[PDB]
Amino acid sequence: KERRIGRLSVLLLLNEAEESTQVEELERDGWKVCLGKVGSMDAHKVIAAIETASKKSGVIQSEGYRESHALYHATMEALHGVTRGEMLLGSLLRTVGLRFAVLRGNPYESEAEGDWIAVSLYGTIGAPIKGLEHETFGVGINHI
Amino acid sequence: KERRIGRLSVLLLLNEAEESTQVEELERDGWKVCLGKVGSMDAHKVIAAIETASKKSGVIQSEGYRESHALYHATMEALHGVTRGEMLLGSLLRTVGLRFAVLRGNPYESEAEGDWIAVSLYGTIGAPIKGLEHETFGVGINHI
Amino acid sequence: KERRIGRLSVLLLLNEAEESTQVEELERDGWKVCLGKVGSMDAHKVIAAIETASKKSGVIQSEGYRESHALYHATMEALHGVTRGEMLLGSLLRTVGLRFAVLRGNPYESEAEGDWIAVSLYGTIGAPIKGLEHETFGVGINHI
Amino acid sequence: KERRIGRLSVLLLLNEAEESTQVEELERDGWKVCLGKVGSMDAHKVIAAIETASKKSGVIQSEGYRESHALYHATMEALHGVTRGEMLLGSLLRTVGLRFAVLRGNPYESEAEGDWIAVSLYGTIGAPIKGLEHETFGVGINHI
Amino acid sequence: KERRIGRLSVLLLLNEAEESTQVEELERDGWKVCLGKVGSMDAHKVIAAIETASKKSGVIQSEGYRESHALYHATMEALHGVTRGEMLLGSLLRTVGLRFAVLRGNPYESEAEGDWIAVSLYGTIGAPIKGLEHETFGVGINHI
Amino acid sequence: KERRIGRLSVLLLLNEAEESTQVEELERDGWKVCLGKVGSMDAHKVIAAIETASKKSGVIQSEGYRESHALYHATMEALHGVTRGEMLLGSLLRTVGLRFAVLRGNPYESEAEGDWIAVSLYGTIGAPIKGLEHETFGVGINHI
Repeated sequence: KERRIGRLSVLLLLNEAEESTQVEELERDGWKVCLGKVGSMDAHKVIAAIETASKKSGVIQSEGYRESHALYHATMEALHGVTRGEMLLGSLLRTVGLRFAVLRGNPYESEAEGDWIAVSLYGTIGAPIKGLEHETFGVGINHI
Repeated sequence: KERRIGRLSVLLLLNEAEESTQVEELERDGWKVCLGKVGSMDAHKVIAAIETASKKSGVIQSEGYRESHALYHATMEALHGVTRGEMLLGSLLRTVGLRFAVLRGNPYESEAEGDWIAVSLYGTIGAPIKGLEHETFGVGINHI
Repeated sequence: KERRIGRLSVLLLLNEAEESTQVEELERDGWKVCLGKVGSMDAHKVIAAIETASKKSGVIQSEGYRESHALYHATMEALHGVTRGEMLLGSLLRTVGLRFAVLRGNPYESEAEGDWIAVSLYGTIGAPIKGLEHETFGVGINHI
Repeated sequence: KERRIGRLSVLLLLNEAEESTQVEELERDGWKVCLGKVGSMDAHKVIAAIETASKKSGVIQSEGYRESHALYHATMEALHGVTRGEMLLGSLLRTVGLRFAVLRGNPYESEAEGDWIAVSLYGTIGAPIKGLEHETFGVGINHI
Repeated sequence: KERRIGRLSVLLLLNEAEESTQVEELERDGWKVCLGKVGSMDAHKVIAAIETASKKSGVIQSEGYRESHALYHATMEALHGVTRGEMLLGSLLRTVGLRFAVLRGNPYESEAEGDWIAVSLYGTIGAPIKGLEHETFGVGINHI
Repeated sequence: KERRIGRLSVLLLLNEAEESTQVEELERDGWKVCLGKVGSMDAHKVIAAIETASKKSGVIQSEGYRESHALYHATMEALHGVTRGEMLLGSLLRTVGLRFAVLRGNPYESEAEGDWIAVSLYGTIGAPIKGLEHETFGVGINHI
């Protein structure tokens, strides 16, 4: 079995070449995809943005603690990577872009309910002068 | 075309297909490259392997602790990413297969203060449960 | 010695059969008991509710950093369990009941000052539709 | 009478007295039960013991990874609870005695989507100091 | 090599005898010093106070993610010590003094860029009645 | 002149020069002292060494667990400080040299409820990278 939901989510996040085509390629292969961008690294904002863009994309249904809890946790896991192990400081981070991806589906060929979600995050921390000063990555993977 | 060493690091790491050509273009574009793999997630083990495999090539200069230390911190941040926390509850001699990519060059955004160095980690940790592996991911960027 | 202050606090928390009788049974056996309920899983709210209900019950005296610090820490420890390792998310948790217990006294027969406190928490995370969707537990034990 | 699998799990775990009758009533009420004990806090060790002791009885079906994996995650969450963090500073071959309770059935609240599975852990970790043991507690609930 | 930037920062923090003379002694020895005091243990406040007093003292230049990130992290590291492993609670801590020190320079004789920063923090947690009830310490050391 | 046992602890610990005179003045001022050193960062190892070296002198009375336990908790808090978290990723038999200072007396601020006990830790952990050591620091204060 080689359906790396994590690897996938990160590749979708970086391959901005033709993400339009990638999302469908993956969509038809039993995946629920969602790409988005947030201009903050504050935990609450990121979650709200991801959640919204997740429900509005059918990646997660509008109500249900179960799925929200999974997205939330995978998201939190990935935020620890993008904020460089300092959650609290991500909030303080000004002038920062965050691109996110979220994949949901079976991590393997077993038709059985093996339903996982992956939240990949790509951060660009820049300043008014130059533009990019430091990049950050994060990945969270949880079963639903 | 962007000169994002981090993004490049992960793309190089995450695309096993024709790493040869991917590496050729990177070397051809003023980047020093270095790929590898390690069966240990142990700090000591990972850092030795990386430091060694990087010096052998033209990544860092085997001479002063300056470039060496810069590699260490980038690798630590990267490892700190692979050793999320749940994998931390996994202290029982497991089958861990890490693959790494090291990229050293200059994010020539505007100025060329100096060189930068990125370390990307990706592998799969076996689960104590049969037929189950976890994906781990980590990135560490530092200024030489 | 078998005075499990933790085991006790959890049993008091679940045995809603006749908690009225349990509290006295334990009260007379050198214990300072306190039961309460909070309609949130946000750290600050829980602490404020527990603290208040703790002082007003004589389980902790109104002023004194020492005792507050112990209750606070045991509480924090138990919150990590009830929020399923995700403090921050407990705050975001809507429609959620939290029942708490707090015991204070000697964990053993040594009349010497062996004074500990235990905060047991039982969480019920429900939604407007059904009612219960997931339960959570947490326990914190600190010496004063 | 409530059908809270979690609450039941902990009550079964925390009441050693006449577990026989407690188990009888649970089995008689459409629940699959399973008790045990383990002298290791090591993930690998705990999960093996639990998975094995649960399959032997009618908890999960020894056949597919579906029920097996569901047991794993519930046990991990539970263990993640026993390995709070202070016990994490305790990596020196200590005397740890964990007792576990596994309950698999259906929280028949309204609908019967499917079965649920809860794992309760309770034990006592010896302290590096003479005459002192710490109580550990953890619960993990999952949907089959 | 014996330039203990950490040891130094703590000694400067406690030696209130003649800190006026110490700061210069160290200033002339390739160090960027900064002493300050905050009447809170809330993460955000401490960081804002330290940052401000850090830039206004030339210990860190006004703009630049790199240096801010280092101070921020060392600060965060030291706060975990002063709040006794409970970040969140430090915020709740009322009637509390925090003295801080910050050193920046080369941790060794290698003229090469070995540039680190250390944030030492000394906390005094008192009440309206007596005055001091408990003291706390924290130290963070990061390379820039 | 202040009677801050913590501050004194760290000063005693951090000043190796003429510890003899520093100790003389402390003993002469109603304080019980105790210095030492340990090559292990292992809880079990550190606590044994400290507990033993403290009983030999007039720090705690080798008789009851009361003073013994009080020493344990203070040492744990202190160790919890030395085992920050990054040193936690360092589980590979490293060269760790901890030095400790134990001070037991009475912070006679106003009242003399009873005695207090402080434990200070300072050492240097070797890095997996050549020519690099990390400083560790921790303090734990407890009421006898």
